[PDB]
Amino acid sequence: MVNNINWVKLPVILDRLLRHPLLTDLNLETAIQYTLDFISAMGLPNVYVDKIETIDIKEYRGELPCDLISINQVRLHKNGIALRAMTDNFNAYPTHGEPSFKTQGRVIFTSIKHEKVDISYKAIMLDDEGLPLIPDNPIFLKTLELYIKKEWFTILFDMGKISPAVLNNTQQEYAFKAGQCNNEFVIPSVSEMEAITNMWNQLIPRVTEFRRGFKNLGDKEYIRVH
Amino acid sequence: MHFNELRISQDNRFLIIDVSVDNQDYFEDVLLDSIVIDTQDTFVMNGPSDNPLYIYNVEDAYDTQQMKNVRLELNIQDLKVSPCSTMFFVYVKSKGTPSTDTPCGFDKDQILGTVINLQPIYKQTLKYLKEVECDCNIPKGFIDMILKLKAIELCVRTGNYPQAIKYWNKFFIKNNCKSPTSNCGCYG
Amino acid sequence: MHFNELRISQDNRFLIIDVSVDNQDYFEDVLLDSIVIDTQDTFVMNGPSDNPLYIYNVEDAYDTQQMKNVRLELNIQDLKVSPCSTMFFVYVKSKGTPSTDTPCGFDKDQILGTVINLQPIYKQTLKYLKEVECDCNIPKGFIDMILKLKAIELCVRTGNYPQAIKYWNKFFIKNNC
Amino acid sequence: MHFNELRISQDNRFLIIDVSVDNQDYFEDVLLDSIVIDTQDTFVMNGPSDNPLYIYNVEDAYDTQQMKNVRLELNIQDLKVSPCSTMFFVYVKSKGTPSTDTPCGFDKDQILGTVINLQPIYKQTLKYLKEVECDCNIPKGFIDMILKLKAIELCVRTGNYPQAIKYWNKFFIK
Amino acid sequence: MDKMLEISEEAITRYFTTLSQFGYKKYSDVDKIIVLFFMEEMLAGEMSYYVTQDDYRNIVNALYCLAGSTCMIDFPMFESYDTLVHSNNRTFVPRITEDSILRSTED
Amino acid sequence: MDKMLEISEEAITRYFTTLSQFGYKKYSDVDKIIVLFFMEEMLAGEMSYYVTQDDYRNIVNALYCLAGSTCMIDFPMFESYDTLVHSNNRTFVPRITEDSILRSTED
Amino acid sequence: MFFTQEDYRKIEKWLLANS
Amino acid sequence: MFFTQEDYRKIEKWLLANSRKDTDF
Amino acid sequence: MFFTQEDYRKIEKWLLANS
Amino acid sequence: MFFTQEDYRKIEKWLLANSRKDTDF
Amino acid sequence: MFFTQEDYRKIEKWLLANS
Amino acid sequence: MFFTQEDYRKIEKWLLANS
Repeated sequence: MVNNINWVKLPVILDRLLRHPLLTDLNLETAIQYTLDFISAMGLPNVYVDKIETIDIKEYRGELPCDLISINQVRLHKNGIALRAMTDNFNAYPTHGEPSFKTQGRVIFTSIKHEKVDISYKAIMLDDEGLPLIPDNPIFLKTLELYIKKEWFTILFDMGKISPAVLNNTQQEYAFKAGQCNNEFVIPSVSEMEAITNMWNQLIPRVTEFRRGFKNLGDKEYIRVH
Repeated sequence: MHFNELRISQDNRFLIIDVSVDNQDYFEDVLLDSIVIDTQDTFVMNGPSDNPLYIYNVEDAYDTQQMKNVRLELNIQDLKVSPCSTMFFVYVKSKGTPSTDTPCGFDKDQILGTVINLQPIYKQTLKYLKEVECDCNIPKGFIDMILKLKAIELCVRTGNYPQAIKYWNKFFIKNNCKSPTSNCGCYG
Repeated sequence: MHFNELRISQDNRFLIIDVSVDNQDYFEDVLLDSIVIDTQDTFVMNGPSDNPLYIYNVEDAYDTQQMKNVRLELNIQDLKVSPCSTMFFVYVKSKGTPSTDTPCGFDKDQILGTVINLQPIYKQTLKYLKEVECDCNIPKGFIDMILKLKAIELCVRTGNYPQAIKYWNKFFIKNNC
Repeated sequence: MHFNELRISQDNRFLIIDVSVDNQDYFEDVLLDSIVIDTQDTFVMNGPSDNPLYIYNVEDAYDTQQMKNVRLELNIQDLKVSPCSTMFFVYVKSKGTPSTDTPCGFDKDQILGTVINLQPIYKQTLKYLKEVECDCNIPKGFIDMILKLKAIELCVRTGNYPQAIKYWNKFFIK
Repeated sequence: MDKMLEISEEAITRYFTTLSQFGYKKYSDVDKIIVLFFMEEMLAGEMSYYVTQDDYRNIVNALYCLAGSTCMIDFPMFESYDTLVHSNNRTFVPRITEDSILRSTED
Repeated sequence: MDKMLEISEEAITRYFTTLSQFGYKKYSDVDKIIVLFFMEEMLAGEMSYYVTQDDYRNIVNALYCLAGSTCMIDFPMFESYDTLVHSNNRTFVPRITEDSILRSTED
Repeated sequence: MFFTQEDYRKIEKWLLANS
Repeated sequence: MFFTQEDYRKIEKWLLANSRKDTDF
Repeated sequence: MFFTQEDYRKIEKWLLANS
Repeated sequence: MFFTQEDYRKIEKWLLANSRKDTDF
Repeated sequence: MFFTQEDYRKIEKWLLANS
Repeated sequence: MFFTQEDYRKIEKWLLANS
């Protein structure tokens, strides 16, 4: 992302929606739901807060933090070796190698019995109130406004209170701005393009940045002169 | 003057009162005049109300340390009030003159103490107790009950009694408990 | 009966017990019998457990109003337990028949007194306040500790001691003092 | 009991303290007791702290109306503190009972007076004015300094010395 | 015991009160009711003679998992007058301003 | 202290006044209320004997983070007669137009 | 009230001690 | 501490296990 | 449980009743 | 510098820890 | 704190108050 | 009003000095 994620409170979207006389019955209760829906449907990683938190494994199982939504990586606390997805179907079940993990709910199923693991996970930036906190990027705000507008007009059109042309125009505008926001939050910055360039041009390829925490994904690959 | 034991028996029978004059050597000539029991429904800002719940003159007894320490064990059924949905004000009136040279503000002829039955409040708090265990959620009921009790405590010990009745009526006037079984029980 | 003072000494070396019998005109015949100390490991609901930490008999010390007041200063390191990480339960017994005019409910021979060390909680509060002094944000662990202490207080005042032991052992067991 | 002048010398070498007892008729029995100096490091809300910077007992100087007025001039370098980055707290005490006709709230043994060096503030204002001379634009640091000084003034006059020191240390030292 | 009987009576009375107002209670909660009255039956019969104090400890600590689990089972309230921080009502009575060799002295 | 009492009473009274007008207070501020009254009972109890003056400094400087944090807690006002720049009311009274060997003189 | 085995051991042993 | 009838019944039922009658010698 | 002496005396008394 | 009864109570509770009676000699 | 002498006299006055 | 440990130390030491 070229731009920065300056955070603002949720009713900044209701500043903008309620200009429209047909969206005057929207509330913070509706804003919260549709904003979470938009955050998830877009799936932009720059909107989440990067956090690292260590837990202990009792026996191939560990308690997971409360605010976790996705896991960037899991590693062993003492070695630093990263973990992979567990393809095994019989992990903690005995009969009569390289470590791995799996996460479903509040439980993480590792292949280690008793060890501490570091989890780099993503969460949502919250407000002083326990509510989501949205970027103030006007592209993001306009796209979220159009999302909420499109949902409300879909309801009104199912009722027959909106002309079909109106809903078609709203959907068209929302689709274009959804593409625009997706590209805005995804296209690399200049500093990120240096990382991508250092990853791309490698006379001797580096294919083991997963073992580390992708620390050296972006380091330059310096060849000595002979 | 001070309170030694101010409590309602957990069996919901007895409003226990145990007052004693302070032991310093300026408080010989000060004695106990009377004990006035008052409730939230008949409270007045200054002094006891003109329609109290119970009056007890100390001097209608042996006539000196027997005066200086007094204890009452009123049965609440006789008072015709609920031990749990009732908040009592105990006024103790002194009879005498403290000797001079006492630091001022120690020569307070009247002392007041508030009484409530915490057992039903603990019954209500135990419901939200286990929210303390669960993580990822705020124990909102536990915090609410703690703040409800602490409001009454704070408003009592600051002397802001009227707001204390307002909070008591809002929160705990609908408290329920097992009335004392008038036929006494065999145990020991 | 009742407790006069029941605390661990400020030097973290003695466990102070001071018991007295009620002054009532119907408790002349009531004396003190014994002091039994239990920890969170040996505690049982129905009276003192067997194999108690420390059994004390009062007629050994004295050679009658002396029996109505008792004080002790037990060196905790002689009891072979941690003064920081132990939850002492102090039982007391009467050995006496009160008068026949005893009001209903006061003829309770046994009492119980719970003891914990408050230094570790104090140091934890100072650590959390020091964290607060930076950037003026309250750690969530601080609120959690406060409410967990309130939970243990409610459990003790309501007599639900086993769950109080559960909470104590789970939450506050690792204490520095 | 009040202050006549409580100032740091213009030469930045002495800390001037000139205390006096009020002239009203019922402080005739009241005298001056001691002078205790504290800095932003050793202050406590409940009166002077332990291990203070400099204690002074006024019977030592004299050998009774002379004891109602006192004047001190402390070489700041002898106190082993920086005259430019130090905020001194000056306590005074009475050791005397007023009459029984005192109006309520006037009988208070202790007072307090905060001290700082205005030379660094003067130099900062001169620097910011020099900046303003060039292009006639107001630097925002100048307004920040003005408002933070006013904040410390409000904290001092309301008695909120802890947050006052917090602002002082955070802004006018570091 | 005489209290497991009361707790069980209250629990099943609440259970059938819910089945009167509603027509459904969680069977995950009926399981706790079943455990509760099974323990009540076992401890109040000819099977209690096999109980040691360690067994009693384990039984009580297992039953207290049922305490606030449901609305039917509730935390029992016992007669207690203690707390984690007890009061200090001791009084100071100095004698003839007499310090001892090192410490102060009272009656 | 006698003032932590007043601040705590004011804070919780404002809390319940808000819960009377509205039906919601930020739990990020209920945390501050909890910390405040927990500290006051800490300092007005049997645990006030474990505090040094450094601990007092730290406690006050940590509580002042709660001062203007929310409307429930306010900056306390104390009786103060000081300021950062004081007034000079001293008067000048020389002796018959005299001077010392270097400088002026007065009464 | 609830007895464990140890309670019965105490009672019976102390009774035989007094017989 | 107060004992009621059922506690006494349990005590007798326990003691009956240890004891015999004269014919059992 | 501790079973102070008067409890044992109570047990003796009851048992010795229908003795 | 005025003291209330409560402050004197704190002084008592502090001093009691340091002093003991005749019997404790 | 910085106690004055008269405060100490108050303390001993109130301590010998229960003499 | 509030006391710290050091305040109590001063008070008790000053008591013992004059006893």
